[PDB]
Amino acid sequence: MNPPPPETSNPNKPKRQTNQLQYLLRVVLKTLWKHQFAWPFQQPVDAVKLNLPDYYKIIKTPMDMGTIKKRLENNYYWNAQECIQDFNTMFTNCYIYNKPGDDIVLMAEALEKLFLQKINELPTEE
Amino acid sequence: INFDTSLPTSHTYLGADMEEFHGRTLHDDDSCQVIPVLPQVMMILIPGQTLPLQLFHPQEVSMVRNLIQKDRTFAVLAYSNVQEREAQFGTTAEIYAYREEQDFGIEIVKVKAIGRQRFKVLELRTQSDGIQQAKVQILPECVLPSTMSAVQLESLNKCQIFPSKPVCSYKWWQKYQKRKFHCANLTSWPRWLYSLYDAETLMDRIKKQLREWDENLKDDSLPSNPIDFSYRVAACLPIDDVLRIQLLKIGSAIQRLRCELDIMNKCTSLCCKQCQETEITTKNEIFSLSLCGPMAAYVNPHGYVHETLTVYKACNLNLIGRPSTEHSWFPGYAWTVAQCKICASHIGWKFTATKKDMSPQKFWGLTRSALLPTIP
Amino acid sequence: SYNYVVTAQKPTAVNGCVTGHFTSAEDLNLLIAKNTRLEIYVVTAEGLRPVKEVGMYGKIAVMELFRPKGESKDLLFILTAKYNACILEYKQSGESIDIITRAHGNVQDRIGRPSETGIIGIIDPECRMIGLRLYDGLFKVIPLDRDNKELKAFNIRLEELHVIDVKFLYGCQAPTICFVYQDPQGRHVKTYEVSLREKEFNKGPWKQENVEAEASMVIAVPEPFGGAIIIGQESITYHNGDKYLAIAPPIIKQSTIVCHNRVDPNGSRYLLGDMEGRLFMLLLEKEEQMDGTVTLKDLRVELLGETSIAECLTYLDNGVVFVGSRLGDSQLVKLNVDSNEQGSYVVAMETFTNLGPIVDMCVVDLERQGQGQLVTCSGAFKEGSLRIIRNGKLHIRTVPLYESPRKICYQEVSQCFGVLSSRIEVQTTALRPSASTQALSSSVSSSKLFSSSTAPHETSFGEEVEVHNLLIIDQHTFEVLHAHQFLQNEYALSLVSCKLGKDPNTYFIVGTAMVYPEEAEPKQGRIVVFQYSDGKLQTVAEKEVKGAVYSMVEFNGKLLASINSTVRLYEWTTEKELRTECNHYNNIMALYLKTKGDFILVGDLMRSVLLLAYKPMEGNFEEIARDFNPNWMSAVEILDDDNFLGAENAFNLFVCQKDSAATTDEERQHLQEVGLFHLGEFVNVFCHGSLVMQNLSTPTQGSVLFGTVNGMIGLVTSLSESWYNLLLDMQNRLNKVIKSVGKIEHSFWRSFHTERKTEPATGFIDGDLIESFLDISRPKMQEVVANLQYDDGSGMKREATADDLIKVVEELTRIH
Ligand SMILES: Cc1sc2c(c1C)C(c1ccc(Cl)cc1)=N[C@@H](CC(=O)NCCCCCCCCC(=O)N[C@@H](C)C(=O)N[C@H]1CC(=O)NC1=O)c1nnc(C)n1-2
Ligand SMILES: [Zn+2]
Repeated sequence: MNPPPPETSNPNKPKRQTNQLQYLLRVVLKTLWKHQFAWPFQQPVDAVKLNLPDYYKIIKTPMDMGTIKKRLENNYYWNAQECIQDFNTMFTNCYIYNKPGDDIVLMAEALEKLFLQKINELPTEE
Repeated sequence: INFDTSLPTSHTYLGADMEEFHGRTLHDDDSCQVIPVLPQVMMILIPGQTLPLQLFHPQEVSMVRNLIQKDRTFAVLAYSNVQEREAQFGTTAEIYAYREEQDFGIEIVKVKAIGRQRFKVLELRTQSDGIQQAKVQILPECVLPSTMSAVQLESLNKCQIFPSKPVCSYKWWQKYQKRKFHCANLTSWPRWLYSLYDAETLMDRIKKQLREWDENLKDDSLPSNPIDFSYRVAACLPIDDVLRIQLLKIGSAIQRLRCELDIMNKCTSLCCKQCQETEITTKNEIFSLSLCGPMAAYVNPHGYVHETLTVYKACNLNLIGRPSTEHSWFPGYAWTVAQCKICASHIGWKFTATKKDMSPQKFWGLTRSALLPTIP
Repeated sequence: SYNYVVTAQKPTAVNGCVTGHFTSAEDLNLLIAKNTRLEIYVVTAEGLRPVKEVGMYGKIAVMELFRPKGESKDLLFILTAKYNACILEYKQSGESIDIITRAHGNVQDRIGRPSETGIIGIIDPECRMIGLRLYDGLFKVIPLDRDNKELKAFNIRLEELHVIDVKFLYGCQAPTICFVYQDPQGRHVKTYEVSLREKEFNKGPWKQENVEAEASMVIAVPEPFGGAIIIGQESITYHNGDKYLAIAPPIIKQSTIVCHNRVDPNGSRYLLGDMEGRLFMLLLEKEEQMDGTVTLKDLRVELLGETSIAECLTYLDNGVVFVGSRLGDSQLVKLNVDSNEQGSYVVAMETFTNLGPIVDMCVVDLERQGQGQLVTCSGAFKEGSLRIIRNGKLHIRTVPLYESPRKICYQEVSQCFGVLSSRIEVQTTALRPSASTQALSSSVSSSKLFSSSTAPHETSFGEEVEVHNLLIIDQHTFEVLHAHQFLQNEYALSLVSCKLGKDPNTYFIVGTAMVYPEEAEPKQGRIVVFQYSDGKLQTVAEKEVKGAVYSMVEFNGKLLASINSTVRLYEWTTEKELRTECNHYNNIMALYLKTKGDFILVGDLMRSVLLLAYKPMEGNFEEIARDFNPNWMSAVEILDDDNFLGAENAFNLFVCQKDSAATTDEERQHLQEVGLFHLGEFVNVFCHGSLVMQNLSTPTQGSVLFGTVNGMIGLVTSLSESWYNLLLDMQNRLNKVIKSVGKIEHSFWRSFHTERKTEPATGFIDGDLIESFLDISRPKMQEVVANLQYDDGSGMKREATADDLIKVVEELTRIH
């Protein structure tokens, strides 16, 4: 079954605004969102309707760019590093769960190349 | 509307701008030629068929880029004896459309190629780095003169040509048979026996089953040659892998024509290859949305060639994602993935209409290497 | 394997005939072409007087007479089916008659698709060129001066690819043609002009029209009228400049005019002949218009009478007309000024025998002596008959049938013959009294297994239906004793006479296919068993079969029958039934079945030879070998346990082989071709037997006979290797001495030819060329035999002498 989704709006987590979080929202997230291979990575895997009951025995930390989007709009992250690690988590889940040469693995790989190209120009903290 | 069927034959998902080629090379019959083999291609190619390609590897890119200089023909081994990269026959493919891309540091080449000639493999050497050559002998084509040319009466030569075929039909063919095979009383065999080995009468009998699938079929959309007709009919029959090498081993169109007539009155229900017992479609739902027949070879965003069969209806499936209109094989439709509802195997897709009044409003497309043509 | 091929009866069908002043300027001649034989006569008041007879290394396709300016008599132009041309002149020195050749050469394009209407060859009325239509979209022109002694020609392109008929025209300053062609619009008549210097067609003297849809024949009227006559199927039209005259004779609507001849030198009258043996006269009415002008004014046709089915025609003199035929007998008729009581103007004078087309035969002995007799199934439609050839110069006898005989077999116990025949009936009503109808007893099959559920029920008006029959013919009086009529829409393809199991009775067994006009393949069939006793016929049992019975053989007390692809083998039980024993499913239809011992030979019409064997203890069939090569094949025969003989497309013969001591199992399942030969004719049936006295045979191992479409009968016998080498040397030595007419090479004639390849003959020795060793003079024999060795030791009889070889060839000739 699908688990409950990751929480949104946790008052106990500290936050601030930085140019890097703004860049990660206004440029990076929209850029990935606008991709032909983006569509599978936009919401939690819904294992009931997709009939994948073994997914969440293996995957205990679901994550997606929709969730990340809500976190950014709701100012959930403390720093750029946290988000870079979350994106890498998304990629790693795809390579762990699926097999080399599978369509979804090529799609994730395509997304990650551009992600790396983009992160190479993360601005210095103001 | 109508969905101009010349659209899928052009492969516009690959692009629009491509360099094109015109010059031709055909080798003599029963000569030995050494032709490079394109690796990782696992499919049976028939003369006259179209195969689209998307290459990424440096060995597959540097080869195709030196084909372009010399004669543009490589070799497609059937590979489908069983497996294990050992084949006895294959088809030469000639390149006519060529596009060279660039990506994140990677060279990509896009190619369209057409099947040219059949041959038999003699020697297969893996040379330099990953490119297998092939000694090969060109298999001849046999053109058989009509049966009554030998016993034709000299005074009956003038009355051989008939008036033009009318655009009812039951009378014309009887008149066709009575006059063409009149000189059958000079032999031991009756008139109707020579009609069973007649190239025209065998092409006309096959036609009376192809137009029943989809009913916009026209004569000029279909070859009048015995050879091109037989090859084009062989490339759209939903038959097993075994029978394809059987049709490619025949050197005469007439035996190929007669063989195809027997493969057409047997295959009814197509089932899931992995489960072998679950029904997907039948032969009643086949129809042709393309000028090449109900079955053609398409290519993937990642280079995975699929030979797809279009049908009106399909059962025993369930839907995975949401419709995706990008890189669609049939312009004007969006595909959602279909999988066997009982073993979750990849069966094919489902195409839905974009404009809210189109030729059909939905249809399914099934890959060849996922269905078992069984017997009901 | 080695073999020996020789012909017993020369071909008898006629494929061309011309008249003119060939032998001398004064005497009228009649020239006949019988496949490869040419005959020259002299027409007299009494009849025909033969003067000369020659053989040509080829099938004569075009034969015409012409006289260039400055020559005393006509010259003859010939073109064979391998595109070999010549010009021949008659020369008479002393009492010797020889035909001199004056110009020859091969006229064939390296690449090209041969036309669909055959070879056409015409000559200009002023003798300036020759026009040939061999390949589509081209026209060949030969200058006709004295220098062109190699027949050098050139091609002129055409924009019309469906030329039906073409003729030169009379009374034009420059050579003019006129041809009918077909385009998607229809049939039109055009005209051109041939320039020798430009080598290209100019514009035609008159303008193109829209001729009838079925126009096929072009006639070039002589000088006084000019122009051309177009004959189609419903009308006859005359074209010249602006003048156009057309008539619609209602009496020629029944059949199709296919041949013509000119009676009067000025074109006043013409003879016409249709398919069904009718003779017509076409008259041209002249007018003078006070201006010194002669113009046609009207056309009419008359029904002269009835003759044989005519392939050619020729008016000789005083109402004597020669009717050359292919399906029957050639005739000499006389035209009467006044009609007889029946209304015919035709009174038959002579008749010439013609055994073709032989569709079946059998060898029997009707006197229990040594010499055997051959009984064939000749002719077609109203010309059908039985021919009883006896060795006696062959002594042929004719038994008219007025039907189409198909199959023949002999029952020694009942002293009768079994014949499968067919008569054409119009929807039924018979057309003429057939041999089946004029029979003592009759029996019509009763349909219980056939409810005729599958039928079109489209019985039209006046459509033609075939009715088949089984005829019992006595072997002494040859009269018809019985007639059995098969069911409606029923064919009859096979027939066998044998006894099965442990019965002492001898039966007739027949296999049929229930064809229908709609389905392209039969789905029902029948096997029926007949016993003719004490002048009565009966049906003991019948077994319905799902398919068409193409063949039947008796297999050691069992019935081996082919049903489409199945090779089902049957049994005869005590309760008089047929019970299945074995099967063998195939990828081909078994049309030809031959049996020897336990092996079974299976073939289809596309030359897919197969070899099976019977396994007694297991009771099943197993394949031994196979050879597949797409081509057209006529018939097959079994020579030995290992060799198999057949006749393939383009008038060829081939023999396979089986290797029993092969090293591996790959070559133990393949048949190796060991013989190829261009016989020159269309073989249609093979039989074991002989006509000479039985025995009392060093170059002889089996004596297989065959019969052809042109009515030629030949013999093939196996041979020893030493003698095969000897005969190969004989042929090579004789070809240098023999001067062929037309200077054709013998190797080219006998080369295995087809539309694809052309390999020299191997494994076959031609006896016709060797038999000529005796006609030549003694110095010629000495030259042929000089420097040759033939004996068993003792220096090979030193220099082999001519006398040894002439004795050898006489012994060879003794076999027929
Ligand atoms: C809602 C969520 S969440 C989520 C998924 C979904 C739908 C997916 C999912 C899988 C694939 C893709 Cl692609 C997108 C999303 N799968 C689940 C797990 C799961 O069920 N796996 C078994 C998959 C079996 C069928 C594979 C068929 C591939 C061939 C093809 O269809 N290939 C295309 C490219 C093609 O060839 N297209 C043609 C058609 C045309 O017109 N032109 C073309 O090129 C999953 N795992 N992680 C995530 C996240 N998910
Ligand atoms: Zn399944």
